[PDB]
Amino acid sequence: AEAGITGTWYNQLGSTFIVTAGADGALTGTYESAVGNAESRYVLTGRYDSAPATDGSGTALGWTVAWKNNYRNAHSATTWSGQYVGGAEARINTQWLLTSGTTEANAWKSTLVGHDTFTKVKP
Amino acid sequence: AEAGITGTWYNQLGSTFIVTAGADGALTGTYESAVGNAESRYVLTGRYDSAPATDGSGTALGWTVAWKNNYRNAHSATTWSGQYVGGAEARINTQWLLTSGTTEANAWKSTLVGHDTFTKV
Amino acid sequence: AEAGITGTWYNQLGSTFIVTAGADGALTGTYESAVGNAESRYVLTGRYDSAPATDGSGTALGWTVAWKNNYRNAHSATTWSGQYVGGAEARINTQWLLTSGTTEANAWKSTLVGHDTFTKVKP
Amino acid sequence: AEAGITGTWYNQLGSTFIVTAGADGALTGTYESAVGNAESRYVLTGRYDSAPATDGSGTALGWTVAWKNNYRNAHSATTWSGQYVGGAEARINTQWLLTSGTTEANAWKSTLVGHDTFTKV
Ligand SMILES: O=C(O)CCCC[C@@H]1SC[C@@H]2NC(=O)N[C@@H]21
Ligand SMILES: O=C(O)CCCC[C@@H]1SC[C@@H]2NC(=O)N[C@@H]21
Ligand SMILES: O=C(O)CCCC[C@@H]1SC[C@@H]2NC(=O)N[C@@H]21
Ligand SMILES: O=C(O)CCCC[C@@H]1SC[C@@H]2NC(=O)N[C@@H]21
Repeated sequence: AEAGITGTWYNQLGSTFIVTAGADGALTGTYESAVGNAESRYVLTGRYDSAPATDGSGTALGWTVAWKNNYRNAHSATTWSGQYVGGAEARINTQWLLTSGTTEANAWKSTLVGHDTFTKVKP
Repeated sequence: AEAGITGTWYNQLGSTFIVTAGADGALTGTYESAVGNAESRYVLTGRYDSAPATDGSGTALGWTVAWKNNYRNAHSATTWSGQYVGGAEARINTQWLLTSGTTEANAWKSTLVGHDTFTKV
Repeated sequence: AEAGITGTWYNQLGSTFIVTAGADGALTGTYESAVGNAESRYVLTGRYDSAPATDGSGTALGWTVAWKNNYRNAHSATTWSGQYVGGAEARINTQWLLTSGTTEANAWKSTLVGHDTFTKVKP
Repeated sequence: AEAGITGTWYNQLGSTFIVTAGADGALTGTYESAVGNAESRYVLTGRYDSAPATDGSGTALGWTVAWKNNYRNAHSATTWSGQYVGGAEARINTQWLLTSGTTEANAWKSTLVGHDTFTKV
């Protein structure tokens, strides 16, 4: 649900995710990573599927971060795809793809794959 | 580097991707899939890394589509991560993750992975 | 190391992995899954990279299971790619790809991706 | 279904895959990669699901290569998961995972994902 998703979240690496979910299925915010060629905050945009099902199914969603801001430019972008599971201990479980810009010759090694679990800090 | 990302692209399944790239890294537009539990257009939002880097590399980017619109709601979302290579034949080469909302019991099989190549042809 | 890998392992879903690592970099055994279109044991074969590094790096390895035996035929195969981290609480952390045989038309939805963590039962 | 899997296949990077399929689901052979920290041949072992199923589907299979031989040891392993489609032009369409051994600190970036298509041409 938008209200359930809106908030501050942290994952197992110690990275920060601040997001706002709008009535139209939109997600906007900033992300701070604890690892990598990154520093300060980066803007993020995504979408969430606003009418889930009733039942004890998760809400599917996804968002993107291009790793460029006023301080660093890493020439990469990461996308996270997953589901939001609410309750008293709400979580967002995801799998992600991190693509770096390469020459055609090294494109075979341009994408890393992983998984992150986020915990909401409420309050 | 960045540049002719704006436009109408098509992939090997016959899907249509219409996007506008803003000067500060944002991507907005609509997507229509030729397959799956989907019909008509859906809203997409993403980001690209303008630099990009001299050693003729691609420009990294990504975007998301939540499969809900006024015709269907498939309770899923797809994210595409890849890079744009411009030139005579411009291409956007991606890998995607399609997650459906499931119950805990079925969470082990909630995500499909695949790859799509887009051209303006 | 071969001795460190050889044994019985279980993952978060409650599935069983029995393996033997040979001196030549080989892995052979049986796998029993707690979920899916599966029943009884299935044969597995894989390889492990025998001379890791000294250091506190993991040993990379991978194995495959075709889901066909005398009782069921699911027309699928799963491959697990990951690393073995030994110590007192040894673990094998992986990401997997499960491909089902399809017609050309539905090949776009033939592969599922996930991650499993295995814990060794010693003794 | 299964059948002409045995043989010498090549993918879009120019790598060579030589395999033998046994009648009870086993796959054995050698692999030579045209890219990366690798040279000469490496041992591979895998499995395929013989049934396969009537609705002209592919045969599911997978195999593993640990990148260590008498010339190099790259401390990594790759697994390919996909399906074989025979016929006039037979193809093995796969997605792979390449994991390198890292320390805990770098475990978040230990795995690359990609896709390869093999032909006997
Ligand atoms: O190094 C880069 O290219 C930019 C930083 C990438 C950080 C990644 S995104 C996935 C994983 N989850 C995190 O919170 N950080 C790393
Ligand atoms: O069935 C669904 O869940 C919604 C439609 C999904 C269509 C997918 S997204 C990845 C692949 N590329 C496309 O153009 N369409 C399919
Ligand atoms: O349903 C099938 O096609 C065969 C069973 C698949 C079981 C999978 S493999 C990955 C995940 N890990 C497990 O232990 N079980 C599921
Ligand atoms: O550099 C390494 O770690 C060892 C060589 C890896 C070569 C990879 S495996 C997937 C892709 N397909 C190939 O034919 N070669 C590359």
